[PDB]
Amino acid sequence: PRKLLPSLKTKKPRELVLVIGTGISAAVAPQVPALKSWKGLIQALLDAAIDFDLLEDEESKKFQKCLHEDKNLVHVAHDLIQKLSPRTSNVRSTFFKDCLYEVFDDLESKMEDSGKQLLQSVLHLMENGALVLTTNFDNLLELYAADQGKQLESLDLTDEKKVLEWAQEKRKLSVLHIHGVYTNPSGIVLHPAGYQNVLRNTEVMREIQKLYENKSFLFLGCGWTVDDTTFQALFLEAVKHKSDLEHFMLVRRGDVDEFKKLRENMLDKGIKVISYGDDYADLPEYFKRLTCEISTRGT
Amino acid sequence: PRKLLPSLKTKKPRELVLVIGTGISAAVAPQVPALKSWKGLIQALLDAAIDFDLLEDEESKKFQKCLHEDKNLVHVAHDLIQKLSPRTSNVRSTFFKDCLYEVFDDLESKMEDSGKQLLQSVLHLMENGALVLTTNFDNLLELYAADQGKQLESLDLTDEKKVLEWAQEKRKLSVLHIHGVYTNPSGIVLHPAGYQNVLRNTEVMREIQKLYENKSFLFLGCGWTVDDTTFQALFLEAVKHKSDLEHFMLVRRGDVDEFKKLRENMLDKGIKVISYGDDYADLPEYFKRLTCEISTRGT
Amino acid sequence: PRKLLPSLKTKKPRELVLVIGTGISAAVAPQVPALKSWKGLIQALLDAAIDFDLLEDEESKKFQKCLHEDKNLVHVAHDLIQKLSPRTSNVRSTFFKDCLYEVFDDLESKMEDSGKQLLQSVLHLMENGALVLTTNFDNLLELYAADQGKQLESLDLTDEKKVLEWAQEKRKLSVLHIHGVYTNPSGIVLHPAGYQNVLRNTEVMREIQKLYENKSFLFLGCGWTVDDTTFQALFLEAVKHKSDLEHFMLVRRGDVDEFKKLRENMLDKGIKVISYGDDYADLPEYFKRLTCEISTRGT
Amino acid sequence: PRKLLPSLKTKKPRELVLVIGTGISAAVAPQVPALKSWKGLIQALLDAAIDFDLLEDEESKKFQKCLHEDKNLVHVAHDLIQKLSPRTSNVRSTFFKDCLYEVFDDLESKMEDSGKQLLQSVLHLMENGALVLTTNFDNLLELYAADQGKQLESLDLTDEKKVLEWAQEKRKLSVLHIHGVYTNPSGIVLHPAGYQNVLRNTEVMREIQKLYENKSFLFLGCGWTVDDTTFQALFLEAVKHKSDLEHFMLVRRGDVDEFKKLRENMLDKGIKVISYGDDYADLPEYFKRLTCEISTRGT
Amino acid sequence: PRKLLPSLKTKKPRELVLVIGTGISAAVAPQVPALKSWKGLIQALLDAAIDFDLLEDEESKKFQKCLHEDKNLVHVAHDLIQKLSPRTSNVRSTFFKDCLYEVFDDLESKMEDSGKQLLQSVLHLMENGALVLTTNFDNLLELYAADQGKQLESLDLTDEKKVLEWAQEKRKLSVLHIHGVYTNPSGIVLHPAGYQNVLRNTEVMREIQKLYENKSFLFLGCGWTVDDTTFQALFLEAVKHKSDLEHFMLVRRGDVDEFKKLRENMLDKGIKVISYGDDYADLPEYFKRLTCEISTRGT
Repeated sequence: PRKLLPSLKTKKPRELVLVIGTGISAAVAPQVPALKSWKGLIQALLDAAIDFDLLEDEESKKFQKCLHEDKNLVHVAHDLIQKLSPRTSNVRSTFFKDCLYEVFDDLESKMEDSGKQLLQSVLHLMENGALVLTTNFDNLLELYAADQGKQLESLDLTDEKKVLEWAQEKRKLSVLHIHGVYTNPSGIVLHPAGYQNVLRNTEVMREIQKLYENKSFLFLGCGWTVDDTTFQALFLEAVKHKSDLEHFMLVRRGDVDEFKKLRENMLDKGIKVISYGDDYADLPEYFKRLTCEISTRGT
Repeated sequence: PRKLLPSLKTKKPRELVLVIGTGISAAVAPQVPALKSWKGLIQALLDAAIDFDLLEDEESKKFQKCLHEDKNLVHVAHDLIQKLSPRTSNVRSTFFKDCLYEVFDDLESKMEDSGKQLLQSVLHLMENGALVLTTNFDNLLELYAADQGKQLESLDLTDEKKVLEWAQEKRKLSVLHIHGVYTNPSGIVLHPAGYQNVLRNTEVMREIQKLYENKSFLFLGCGWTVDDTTFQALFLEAVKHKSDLEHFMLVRRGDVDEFKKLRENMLDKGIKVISYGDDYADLPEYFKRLTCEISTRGT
Repeated sequence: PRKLLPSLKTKKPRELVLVIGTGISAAVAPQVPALKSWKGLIQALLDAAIDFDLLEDEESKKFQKCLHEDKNLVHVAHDLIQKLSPRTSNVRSTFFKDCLYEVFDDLESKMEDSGKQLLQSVLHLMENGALVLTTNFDNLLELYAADQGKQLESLDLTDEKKVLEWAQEKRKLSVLHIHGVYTNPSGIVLHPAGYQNVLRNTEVMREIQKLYENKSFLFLGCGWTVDDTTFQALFLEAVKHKSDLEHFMLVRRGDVDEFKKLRENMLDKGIKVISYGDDYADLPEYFKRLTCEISTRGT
Repeated sequence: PRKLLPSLKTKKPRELVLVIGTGISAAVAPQVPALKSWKGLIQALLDAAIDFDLLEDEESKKFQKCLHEDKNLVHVAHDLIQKLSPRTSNVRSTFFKDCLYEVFDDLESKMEDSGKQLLQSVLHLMENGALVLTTNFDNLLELYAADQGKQLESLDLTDEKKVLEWAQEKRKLSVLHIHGVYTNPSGIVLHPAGYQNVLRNTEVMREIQKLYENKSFLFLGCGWTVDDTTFQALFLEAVKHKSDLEHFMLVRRGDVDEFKKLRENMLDKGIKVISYGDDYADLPEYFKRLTCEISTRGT
Repeated sequence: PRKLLPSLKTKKPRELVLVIGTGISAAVAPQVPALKSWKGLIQALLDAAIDFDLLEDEESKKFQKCLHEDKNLVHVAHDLIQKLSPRTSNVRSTFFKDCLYEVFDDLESKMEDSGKQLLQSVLHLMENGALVLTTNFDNLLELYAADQGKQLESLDLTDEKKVLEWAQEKRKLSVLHIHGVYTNPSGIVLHPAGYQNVLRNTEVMREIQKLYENKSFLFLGCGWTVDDTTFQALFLEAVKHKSDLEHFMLVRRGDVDEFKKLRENMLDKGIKVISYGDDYADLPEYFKRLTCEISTRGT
């Protein structure tokens, strides 16, 4: 039932950037164990590796214990890729690409109108000439933009040249991935070395400063999605000025204390917070009236 | 059924001062109880900040009790401000500013002509040399100043040099606010600290002594607000031979006992109390009689 | 019961190549000395030839002891093309044919419909413009197409004009016995004279090379599908040439270390693999799932 | 092991032509020596039990030594017959006819029942549309076919019309004698003039030469047949298509040279050699099976 | 004894006409002057006439000498007949019939057992419908019918209505004694008057000519019946078919050179010759076996 916070309502779309997270996948296909949990992603890819015969039943017991070894799942996942598969410079090496193509298909069938109303709002924000960044293996945004009649161009960390062009504010039609993409598993980075090899283009950290001070971001995700390791590293090594940052997260009006705690946590982080609702299909209408009223005020 | 007083009409406008409260805002935009009186603004903040989830339940109970209580408006304001403000003030901070922006919400949306005829009348006194001072966040004259082209700006707290030049009659057009500048919400000057913040520039009060002794003052839309502690301190600092002066007042009531007691306190201030304007038209017609001539061809 | 491979699922019918190994025709007739093994084929040919009074024991039983060597026998059988028939080749002689026509018997009667599922799948793929190669003398596919009411043509690597039309997808009416079909024994290409024949008609060599580079093959039967002598010679040179290409072969789970090392060697050549325990019944089931995918990609 | 070879088996009844050589008449009716060879035929001139063989006992011993000499016996038997019956020139007689008829009458108790199985086969194919022809001096087939119920007509090289009307496939229920037959004594020729009768009838030569290139000719008991000067005059003469005829001989095979020798010369003429196991009884077993296959393929 | 010589044995009773000189009686009884050859019948007729004292000395010398000299008997016998059988009213006599009664006396004792076998076989053929004609005026076959228990009707050309029924087969078991008969003196002739007596009924003449062209004729011991001008004039001198005529004669191998010489003479005349025996009994041994063939083929 909720309403425009004037700070946003007064901000112009020209100011804005957004982050994409789990809530879109949770609208589309929340039954999929992996899309709710990265230890569920380990289970799913372990099932596929067993179906492939990459590693034995005794290894399957060790990897089941790895499901129980929660936290730093980003690192555990890098290790599991490398345990299963080499990072070769040559050959379209098989089983791993197939394994992710199997996980990538048959999400598009699931797409709810709840997703379509987020997506239409999002597409208008994109059309306003913004920048967008994603945690998501899921790419529903790119495909559905084509159902809405439009191209979408998707970008990845190892395409560091396009990371730079996104940060330079140049690319319209644009989304950046931190993690998986349908293009090539080789794009993936998950151990800290892969991430920091991109960050070692240190001028990009100075463009992260420019954006993070100057513009206003809005985030979709678990909220812990800003707390995930490379998000912490990339943003916090770029900006020490917790005072001078300029940007928001979206949060669920479930338990009152979850959003209070998160609001204070983000305040302590140097980050801004807004709340909507518990339900995973209450967000779209809230987001729609919010979005068109911002873009029509920007007009 | 209403009349002018000869001593007011016989002064030259350079001789006159005016003091303004909520009834003029009710002439510009009667639409909200907040515009009729400050108590409605408490209900507006309560509604808005609950709708945000920026008021929690015990905070809401305090402000519900403020609506029961009606303390001195200084203490109402301080009570309201202090719980309304969530903060850790190293970061630039936000939420109370949005609450003001939604509670005010850009009153071009609520305009009416009867109030703007009052503004044009008072402003013409200022053209032939009159001065004006006022309580609230109601920048409404400044809306009409942008319509009428007599260049004007809103002053409170921080610019005592400019206040001195205007009180020193070096410039005719400026607007003086007294509660504190709304763009400093946690700061708001409705506290005992406001008495000492005026004392920082007793030289501004020295010109206000000169004005209050020499000039004749007209009081509009005011009430017990001018018997609240900040106005008591201002008046004691302005003159102590307090009864002797000539000043005029127009007011309405809840019951006649208010007007008996108010007329005694007004006369102790030097002020003569009159009643009309159950609806606006009495004041425009009183101003039509006071203007002498609309054609400007006889005199 | 077991997972399709996405990378294989991707391609159009027109895009794909299919090869019918000796294990596959042995699934078309799981009772047949002509198909059980090459050692069995030679043994049965010789023993059947003496059963018709065509030959004498001295050479035959001495070479039978040589069969215990299990090796060189493919070319020793071509040396037997000298030995076995009394020889003239311009006059329409019979004895070599008499053996191979005693061998090409029972035909359809041995087929399970389960094998016919695979053959029907092939027939619908060939209807969509696909292309079929086989290691086998035996036109059981063409006879099955006539059982389901329509012509297929039987074709040889000594009928190079029709091989070129077949290879360009034009002669989809025809099925290419790589070693030649039983019907005309002099035609046969398991003989090194047939390997030379692929060079003698350069268009055959070109079409093999062209098709490897341009398009993806799916290979079926046994390790011996790849390993048998003409396949080893022609097709392993094509993967001595290199472009990191993608191709497919079907295997049973078996000895997993041999399977792994084979899979590695195949990957090093440029081939991708599918592997399951307990042999036959899953191959028709899985192949039919793949067939409807390819069929829907055609339509 | 008495299995059936393919290339012969391919044919339906009308496609085939059957040559009944001297040994089959002997095999069909062995109760008198006279059938059993050309030495038997000449011996029959001596088997005469009446005074009017026109020779001396010393001339009889000379011609007995001609049987020891392996002489020009086809012509020498004619010369002997001309010396046995010099009536005047071409005038009528009884004595040759009396000898012949007394030898040749009463055939059906002189038969084998296994020989009646062979003749059953002959008749069965002939009614199913064959061509049947003989050298031999005996209507054995016609009399046995009358015992079966069939009113068979006997033909020879006197009425060239009847030879050709057999050749047209028209004379169902008829049998054709080339060297001649007893019931028509003045039609018999062992000398060249009988061969000259068909060489003169170029239309019969054209039928035999048509049957030679395209049709299949098969020969039974035929150790001499294909090497008869009469056969070479009747058959080969104009046409050299020997490389591409489709013709067949059966003989008992027990030494390797028997097939090798026979094959080489037969392939020079254009004919295909076939084994049977151990004795002549195997040949009616093979040929009766082949006959019911020819019938069932035809009808 | 003689083996069978089929060509004569073929003939049915109604296909048979038997030619009867004395020679049947010669073979039956070679010891009697009346029987040896037709000159012996005329000698016995002359002997009977001389015992009756009927004839002149110079006529008797003429007859005896002419019968020994092998002259043409027709005129010798006719002269004896007309001398004995004068033809007026008062100068008339029977004597030639009375001489026939003396000549053919006691023949049933005179017969050999071979001769009785011959006559039994002839009578058996006559009862089975065989046709018979005789130059003898005799009762000899009518006497052997009496031996057997049978009787026969005796005719000459001038008994023209009964001879027409004989000739038209209506009187089988009647016998025509061409030259006259023991029942009738006026008929008896061997002459152009005999050709007239054949003509005397033209239907009888036409039947007689028809027999020799159409039927088969058999001659036995015809040591003059070959030369009868009556038999010559129609059969030898007015039938053209001599090459083709299916006629038969039995002659005795008393010398093989007599048989060669007689074969030459008779086949030149138009008469076809068959050879038998050392002595006359060999003809009855064949003739009974032959008679059984004739009757069984006639049945």
